[PDB]
Amino acid sequence: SQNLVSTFANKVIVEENLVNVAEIDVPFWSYWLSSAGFTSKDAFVKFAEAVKPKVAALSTSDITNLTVAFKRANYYDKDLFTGIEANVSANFTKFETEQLLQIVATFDAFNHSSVAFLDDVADSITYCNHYLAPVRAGADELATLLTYYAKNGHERADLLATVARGFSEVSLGKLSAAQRKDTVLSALKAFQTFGFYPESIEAVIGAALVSPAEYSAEELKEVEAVKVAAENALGGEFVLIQEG
Amino acid sequence: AVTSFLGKAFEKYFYDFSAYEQFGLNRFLSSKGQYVALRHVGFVMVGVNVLLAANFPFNPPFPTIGMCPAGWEGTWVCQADKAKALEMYKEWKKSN
Amino acid sequence: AVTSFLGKAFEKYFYDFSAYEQFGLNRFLSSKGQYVALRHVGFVMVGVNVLLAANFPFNPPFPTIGMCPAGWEGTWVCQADKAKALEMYKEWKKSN
Amino acid sequence: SSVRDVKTGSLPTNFLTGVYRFWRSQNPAEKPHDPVNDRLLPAVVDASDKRASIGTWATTFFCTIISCNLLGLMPFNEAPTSGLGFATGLGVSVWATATILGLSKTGFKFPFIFVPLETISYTFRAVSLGVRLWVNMLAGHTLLHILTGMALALPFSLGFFSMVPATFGVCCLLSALVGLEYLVAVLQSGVFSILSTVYVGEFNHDKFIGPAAKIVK
Amino acid sequence: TFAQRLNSSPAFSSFLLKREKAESEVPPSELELEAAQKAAELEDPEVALRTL
Amino acid sequence: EGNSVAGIIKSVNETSGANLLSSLKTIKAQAAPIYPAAASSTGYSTQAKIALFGALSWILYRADGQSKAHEWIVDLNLNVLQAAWLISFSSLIPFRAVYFAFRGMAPATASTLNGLKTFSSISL
Amino acid sequence: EGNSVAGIIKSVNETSGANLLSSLKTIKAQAAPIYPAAASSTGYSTQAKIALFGALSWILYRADGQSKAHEWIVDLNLNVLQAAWLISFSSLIPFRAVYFAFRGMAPATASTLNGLKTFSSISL
Amino acid sequence: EEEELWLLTLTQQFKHIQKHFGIDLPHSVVAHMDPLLIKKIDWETTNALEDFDITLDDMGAEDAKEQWGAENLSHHFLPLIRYRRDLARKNGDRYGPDLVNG
Amino acid sequence: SYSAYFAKAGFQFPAGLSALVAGIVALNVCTGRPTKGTKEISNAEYNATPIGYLQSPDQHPTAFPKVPGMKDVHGSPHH
Amino acid sequence: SYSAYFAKAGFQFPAGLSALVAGIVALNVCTGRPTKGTKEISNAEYNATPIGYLQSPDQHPTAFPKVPGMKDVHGSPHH
Amino acid sequence: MKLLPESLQQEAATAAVVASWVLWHLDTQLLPTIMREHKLHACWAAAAKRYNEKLFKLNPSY
Amino acid sequence: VLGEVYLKDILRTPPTGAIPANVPHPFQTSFYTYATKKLIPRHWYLLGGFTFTITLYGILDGLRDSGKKKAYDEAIHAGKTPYTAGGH
Ligand SMILES: CCCCCCCCCCCCCCCCCC(=O)O[C@@H](COC(=O)CCCCCCCCCCCCCCC)COP(=O)(O)OCCN
Ligand SMILES: CCCCCCCCCCCCCCCCCC(=O)O[C@@H](COC(=O)CCCCCCCCCCCCCCC)COP(=O)(O)OCCN
Ligand SMILES: CCCCCCCCCCCCCCCCCC(=O)O[C@@H](COC(=O)CCCCCCCCCCCCCCC)COP(=O)(O)OCCN
Ligand SMILES: CCCCCCCCCCCCCCCCCC(=O)O[C@@H](COC(=O)CCCCCCCCCCCCCCC)COP(=O)(O)OCCN
Ligand SMILES: CCCCCCCCCCCCCCCCCC(=O)O[C@@H](COC(=O)CCCCCCCCCCCCCCC)COP(=O)(O)OCCN
Ligand SMILES: CCCCCCCCCCCCCCCCCC(=O)O[C@@H](COC(=O)CCCCCCCCCCCCCCC)COP(=O)(O)OCCN
Ligand SMILES: CCCCCCCCCCCCCCCCCC(=O)O[C@@H](COC(=O)CCCCCCCCCCCCCCC)COP(=O)(O)OCCN
Ligand SMILES: CCCCCCCCCCCCO[C@@H]1O[C@H](CO)[C@@H](O[C@H]2O[C@H](CO)[C@@H](O)[C@H](O)[C@H]2O)[C@H](O)[C@H]1O
Ligand SMILES: CCCCCCCCCCCCO[C@@H]1O[C@H](CO)[C@@H](O[C@H]2O[C@H](CO)[C@@H](O)[C@H](O)[C@H]2O)[C@H](O)[C@H]1O
Ligand SMILES: CCCCCCCCCCCCO[C@@H]1O[C@H](CO)[C@@H](O[C@H]2O[C@H](CO)[C@@H](O)[C@H](O)[C@H]2O)[C@H](O)[C@H]1O
Ligand SMILES: CCCCCCCCCCCCO[C@@H]1O[C@H](CO)[C@@H](O[C@H]2O[C@H](CO)[C@@H](O)[C@H](O)[C@H]2O)[C@H](O)[C@H]1O
Ligand SMILES: CCCCCCCCCCCCO[C@@H]1O[C@H](CO)[C@@H](O[C@H]2O[C@H](CO)[C@@H](O)[C@H](O)[C@H]2O)[C@H](O)[C@H]1O
Ligand SMILES: CCCCCCCCCCCCO[C@@H]1O[C@H](CO)[C@@H](O[C@H]2O[C@H](CO)[C@@H](O)[C@H](O)[C@H]2O)[C@H](O)[C@H]1O
Ligand SMILES: CCCCCCCCCCCCO[C@@H]1O[C@H](CO)[C@@H](O[C@H]2O[C@H](CO)[C@@H](O)[C@H](O)[C@H]2O)[C@H](O)[C@H]1O
Ligand SMILES: [Zn+2]
Ligand SMILES: [Zn+2]
Repeated sequence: SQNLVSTFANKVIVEENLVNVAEIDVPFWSYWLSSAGFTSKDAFVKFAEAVKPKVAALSTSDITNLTVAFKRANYYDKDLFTGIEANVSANFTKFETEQLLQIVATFDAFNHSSVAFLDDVADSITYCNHYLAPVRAGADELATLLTYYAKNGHERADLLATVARGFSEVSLGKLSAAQRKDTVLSALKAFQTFGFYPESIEAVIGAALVSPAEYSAEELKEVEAVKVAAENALGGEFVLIQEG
Repeated sequence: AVTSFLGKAFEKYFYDFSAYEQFGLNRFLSSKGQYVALRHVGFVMVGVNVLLAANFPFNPPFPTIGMCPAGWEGTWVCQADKAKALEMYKEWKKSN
Repeated sequence: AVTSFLGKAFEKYFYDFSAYEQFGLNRFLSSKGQYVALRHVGFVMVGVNVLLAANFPFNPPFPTIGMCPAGWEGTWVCQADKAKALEMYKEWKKSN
Repeated sequence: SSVRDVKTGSLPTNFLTGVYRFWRSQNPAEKPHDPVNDRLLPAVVDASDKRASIGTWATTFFCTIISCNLLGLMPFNEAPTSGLGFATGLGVSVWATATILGLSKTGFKFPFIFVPLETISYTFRAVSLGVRLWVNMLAGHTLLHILTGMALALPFSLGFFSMVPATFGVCCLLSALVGLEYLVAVLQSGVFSILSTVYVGEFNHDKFIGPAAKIVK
Repeated sequence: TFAQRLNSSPAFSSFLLKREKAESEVPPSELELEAAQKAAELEDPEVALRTL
Repeated sequence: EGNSVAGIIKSVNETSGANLLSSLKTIKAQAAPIYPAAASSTGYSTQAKIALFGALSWILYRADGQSKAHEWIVDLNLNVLQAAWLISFSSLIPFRAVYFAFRGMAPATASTLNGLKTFSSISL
Repeated sequence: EGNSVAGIIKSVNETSGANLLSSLKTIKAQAAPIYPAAASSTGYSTQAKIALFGALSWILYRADGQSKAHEWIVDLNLNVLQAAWLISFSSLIPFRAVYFAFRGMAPATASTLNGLKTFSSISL
Repeated sequence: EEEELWLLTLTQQFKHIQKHFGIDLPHSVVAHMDPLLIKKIDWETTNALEDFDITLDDMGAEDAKEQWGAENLSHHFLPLIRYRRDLARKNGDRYGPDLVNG
Repeated sequence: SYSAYFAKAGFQFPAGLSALVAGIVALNVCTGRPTKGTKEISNAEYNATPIGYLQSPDQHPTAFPKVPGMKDVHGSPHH
Repeated sequence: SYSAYFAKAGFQFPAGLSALVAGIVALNVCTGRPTKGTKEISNAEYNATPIGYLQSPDQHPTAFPKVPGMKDVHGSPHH
Repeated sequence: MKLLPESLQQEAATAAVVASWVLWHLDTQLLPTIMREHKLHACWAAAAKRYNEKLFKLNPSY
Repeated sequence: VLGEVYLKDILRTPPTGAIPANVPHPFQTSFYTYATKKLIPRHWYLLGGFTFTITLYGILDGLRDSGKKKAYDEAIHAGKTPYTAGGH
């Protein structure tokens, strides 16, 4: 029986029959296989064609699972993400901010944007979801959504007021010191792109000025470029609070 | 979802996935009706050997016909009376 | 039907049928609030006397304060220790 | 998978709203120094995250005890909190909930000759919170058992409907004792959950993570 | 009126509230009563057109 | 199910100028919210049958255990003392006042719903 | 619910002579019998959840009792001998032929329904 | 007749709530008429902020309490401002409230 | 009004009451100990013993005892 | 066709199966005798006895015995 | 009288099961129902000054 | 005009055909959502507080059961009965 198991192993338990079981529920199976590290381009081509007649009827949890799965596999199928962005645009009231921040980060990984998608995502975060949902988001996810709107030039000041609520000493403090640097430097470029300087930009600038040794000389120049621009917009002087 | 996939999965296994065709047993076997007779006794022989391999060091409650499993032949596994085999197993268990 | 009548029946009893008005207890009693205080203790006193009359010849598990029910005064009903009262009851039971 | 439909303004919804808002009122959130706006909104949500759910826990313990205490007053039924392991098991569970909340703040490390005496006063809250519930459900029912036996000795000995006024006066004192046990059943569920807000609310303190940077004027 | 709507609610069809009225606890105001009468005239939408 | 205001707009626009005023009560009823009519009476639910038989089985189980107790006659008369207060609570408790006291415990029922006003949403 | 033939007679009589032939497919669909469409998929019923958990609880209870038996290893291998025939019955039994053999057991399904003929009920 | 459907749907919806709320209004009809309000209220219970309006009352935050109720009913104006954004997009303009300094 | 809609649904239990009565019964039947007045015996003793000797008088109290302490069965007379 | 109407109703039990499992369980729990390897004892004996002495070895067989006749508990050593 | 039970762990785990069911039933079945009914009233009462002002500025009807 | 697609899943009128099903909360839909988002993050102090009491009372049950075993073996070794009598 040393070879009867090995004969069964080379023909039955193959990656191709792992795919043939995975064809029934692609948003479930591609999400959990890629979570286990199975990020293979040849299988995710077969995932993209199996789910394409089913995308328009997918739920918001299935769309978010499918979009995160194709981000971890790093596979871009433009006809798949067209139907994915047509599902988000048709059901934007049903989507959540926690789900849309994962969908936007996939749409920002490979540059894929529509003007209807940017409007329906901004309407979903600002009006269809709770206004304190960016507080629960995590600042690394909100800075990705800010960069995605800055790169497409889409100015939505109602969205920018909602996303800026998530930046604080709480949410930036939960990040790694290297990860806080990339979050601060990408949120300050997006706030300077639209010319929007909310009151919660004091936490983004203050996260850079309380620890400037992580930042370079040219980075502290563009931080204090935003700091003087927010000082004119908010009408005051920047001061660091010390507890006591 | 969890039930709708499992119905679609087992339907593919019951009908579409056949190991009689994928392994090419038409060369070795005559009929599909004699393959399922060999798959029947093959299922019994595996389930006998798996249930014994799941716990091999046991004294058998079934009567062995004067035969011993491995190189034991005097241990608690081969003892006829079970009251003696319980005392011999307790000495073997504390060492191992 | 069986439930719809019983709802209509008890609704008539709970609200429409009042024994405070049909018996004319306004002459004897001051308030309806003091009638339901007397109907409360009257319910307790009946339920005490009914539970005792449902089985009167019993030896009490509660301590009687040196008192006897009827003309017994030496029988098993009045015995202090229950091991003696069980033997005295068995002689009384075969006769009666 | 199909949840039931609820009428708005139902009496159990309005009762449980006022009950939950009462135990939430016992540990109110602290007013910050800064005015609450979009700058201070994540610090308010984070301060709410660091607060324990004492409002939810106390109305859990209020409803589970006032239901158990009133079972002792229903006919053919006894109170679960009249048993020792039930009532004291709830009181040690509250004390262990307050201790685990207090230990999770510092290090999960347990904090000259003064502190052994303050420890005895703290670990007596484990005993006294559940025992006060247990003795109140036991001693009121035990006194009811003795006085019902002494009230039964009169119509047993002095005739069933023979003489009324002596068994009337003891059935009035017995009826006022069951009404006192109705008051103790509601009060001991309240005292338990008041003290649970007090004990858990001792460790319900975290520092406000306010703005580290500000654009003044 | 509001007290008339509580009397038609399922709470007052229950057993302990079958013989109770919501007007007995808090009576409707005359401004509440005259607006219930004014609304009953305007439930015919032809009358609301000719009024307006 | 489409919304009823767009059905009002569609039915009023499609009607003639001659029969507009007569057909306004028909358009009013087509946009009226559904209030389901009183269905046929059914005596007991399945879960209501389990609840009443289960409470009857529990009462008979506890009365059988109380009767076999040592202080058995004290246990059955404690059921009389306990059931007497259930009768007195039906007599004493102002069930309409307690209903409105509980109604004032929740802020959703203690006040009327203050929201959208008429002048802010007038459509001309 | 009125019957559909009287609705056919009412709709055909009320139609114009000009639009009679065009509206015949509309009157055909209004009298078509209702065939309810495929509803949304639900995974398990409540009674299907009791049946599968109850069979799983029964299997685990009987496997625990078989394993504690005196001839315990014979009991667990008798489950192998019994489950092997359940696999062989899925392979051998002609499930379409057995379905039509059972269909011929009842006289209601062994023949087609012979009843009312067309010429007897022709209405001219 | 341009925006009459949105203005009369808000009137039709609130008049039906205020007639029936606290008396006999089912929770299913509330979640039918305002699905996004029930979605936002369910977010607070999910994220352990079910007492958040009690928390704002504890700290005296009357302006944050007014912001809380307005942001939970902010989807009532969303049918209008998606319509007015599409009107400005067909006429080539930018929408006013979508801009930072506009 | 919606009053006739709410009279359509009958009595219903609380939503997870089956899990409550499952947990309460499983705490009373999966005790891991003999059941309150009984003792586990050998299979040799159980088969040889009559039913009347297998019962004990304390576990069978009289339903309405005329004397406090009456038992329904007398048990084994062999001491 | 009526196929989608019959897929609407899920699995259902037979119509009086609750009365069948009520009668089968009541024949197994209302036996009127001690439960298969146990013996009723006095309340004085039950309270004085530890749990390990209250159990018997025959009523606790080993789940997968290496020797036929292994018991999980040893019971009372007092004979 | 009954002072100590037959098992102290069984009576404590019964209290733990009953209180965890009430904790589950409150957080899952009662408080989502309470907060849907409370916060519909509470959000309307907290917005109605700003809601009616925002709606007044929007409509061109006047 | 504003044409009912702008208020499709946002604003609905009171229903005219049938009362819909109630929209479930996520905690009513699945226990796993309640366990991972609220029960373990917010209420693990109670669950650990219950776990303390069940394990502590199991220790006090073991001390009570060892006290019965010590008193049992003391009466067997002394030639006594460990329990006094039945009342029957
Ligand atoms: C004076 C002579 C007596 C004449 C005899 C007839 C008069 C009736 C006497 C008492 C009969 C009691 C029967 C009550 C039970 C049956 C009623 C019922 O359940 O029907 C409805 C009414 O329900 C109730 O009656 C509940 C009322 C309970 C409130 C509490 C009242 C006072 C209780 C006092 C405590 C008693 C404790 C024990 C004392 C010994 C509900 O079912 P439905 O289907 O008809 O409703 C439609 C929905 N499907
Ligand atoms: C507080 C002040 C004093 C007030 C009066 C004293 C209080 C005690 C009075 C006793 C009356 C209690 C309520 C009366 C209930 C019986 C009458 C009744 O109305 O019956 C209805 C239902 O009554 C009951 O069934 C309630 C019984 C509750 C007892 C619970 C015992 C539990 C035993 C089973 C547990 C099994 C759990 C299974 C889990 C799946 C009929 O239901 P329906 O289908 O026709 O629809 C109407 C629904 N609104
Ligand atoms: C170890 C051996 C034990 C053997 C003893 C017998 C026990 C057998 C175990 C199986 C019996 C059945 C288990 C019941 C649980 C599953 C049913 C369920 O999920 O609940 C409801 C299904 O609907 C739901 O609500 C699902 C939600 C889950 C139910 C409860 C969740 C867990 C609550 C426990 C507290 C959790 C917090 C603490 C955890 C450490 C149905 O309940 P109902 O009949 O009372 O309501 C219907 C009335 N119309
Ligand atoms: C840090 C967070 C941890 C989370 C865990 C939460 C735990 C507490 C939540 C409430 C659940 C309590 C149920 C657990 C009971 C455990 C009792 C135990 O371990 O001992 C049993 C061990 O007994 C057995 O060996 C038999 C197996 C018993 C299994 C118990 C099943 C009941 C589980 C209850 C269902 C919980 C869910 C229901 C709704 C809340 C029986 O106790 P005993 O004193 O009578 O016997 C001891 C041995 N002589
Ligand atoms: C005969 C030739 C050989 C054939 C093959 C061998 C036979 C054995 C094969 C085993 C398969 C048996 C049937 C498979 C059932 C499970 C798969 C399934 O289809 O699940 C359905 C239901 O399956 C079951 O639940 C059946 C389980 C039956 C086991 C019975 C055990 C009883 C235990 C609980 C008793 C409690 C009684 C309570 C009384 C109220 C799903 O139901 P649904 O709600 O989605 O709607 C579909 C209805 N058409
Ligand atoms: C002595 C103490 C015993 C204690 C042990 C526990 C037993 C407790 C007894 C109560 C438990 C529940 C009793 C169940 C009977 C009432 C339920 C019923 O009537 O049956 C069905 C209600 O619907 C009916 O079919 C009513 C018809 C009556 C049921 C059976 C009639 C009697 C059959 C027995 C054989 C009679 C012939 C011989 C008689 C000598 C529901 O059954 P199902 O859940 O399996 O079906 C639902 C599936 N969707
Ligand atoms: C001429 C027409 C007569 C019609 C009557 C039809 C009777 C047969 C129909 C089928 C029903 C059979 C159920 C009756 C069982 C009677 C057994 C009995 O009397 O003895 C019991 C007496 O035991 C007891 O004292 C405890 C009480 C037991 C009550 C039995 C309840 C079960 C009833 C089954 C439900 C029937 C309906 C369910 C669906 C068919 C237990 O037997 P045992 O040998 O284990 O113990 C004897 C004493 N040591
Ligand atoms: C031993 C001490 C403890 C005893 C037992 C404790 C029992 C706890 C339950 C009682 C709680 C009832 O508490 C209830 O709180 C609610 C909160 O919604 C208050 O609710 C109401 O307050 C005020 C004034 O009445 C209204 O203007 C307001 O609209 C409404 O919210 C009630 O005024 C109060 O009655
Ligand atoms: C007709 C008059 C009606 C009066 C109604 C108001 C009184 C109601 C009585 C119910 C009990 C009052 O409840 C009371 O709540 C307060 C806070 O609110 C608790 O107060 C507690 O708060 C926190 C909790 O750790 C501690 O910081 C504080 O030191 C402690 O006192 C009391 O311990 C409790 O007794
Ligand atoms: C389970 C058995 C019962 C145990 C119940 C124990 C908790 C009882 C909670 C109710 C007690 C609090 O009682 C509460 O009193 C407050 C005032 O203080 C009332 O509050 C208000 O009532 C009404 C509002 O409609 C007005 O008169 C007024 O604005 C105010 O007094 C509450 O409406 C009432 O519910
Ligand atoms: C529970 C496990 C299974 C145990 C089952 C035991 C009972 C089995 C009953 C079926 C056996 C009888 O088998 C029965 O044969 C007769 C002929 O005799 C067939 O009767 C008919 O079948 C078809 C009709 O469509 C035609 O070929 C023909 O008219 C006739 O042969 C039945 O359709 C078949 O069902
Ligand atoms: C040990 C001896 C007993 C063995 C076990 C007995 C099993 C009993 C079940 C088998 C019964 C099946 O018996 C079945 O009877 C039905 C009655 O409807 C017959 O039914 C059919 O008969 C004939 C011919 O097939 C058809 O023309 C007719 O339309 C139809 O009614 C089937 O032909 C037969 O297959
Ligand atoms: C044998 C001893 C029996 C008595 C046992 C009692 C001890 C109970 C404590 C269990 C500790 C482990 O339990 C684990 O604690 C860590 C921190 O340590 C928590 O960790 C975290 O939880 C959530 C985040 O989701 C936060 O709200 C919390 O502040 C944080 O500490 C875990 O969510 C909990 O699962
Ligand atoms: C606050 C209310 C309670 C007041 C009483 C507090 C004192 C209780 C603690 C007594 C401590 C002595 O307990 C000591 O600890 C161990 C745990 O390692 C106990 O051991 C216990 O657990 C083990 C396994 O978990 C089992 O054998 C058994 O359940 C029990 O004996 C020992 O019996 C004893 O040696
Ligand atoms: Zn008692
Ligand atoms: Zn066998």
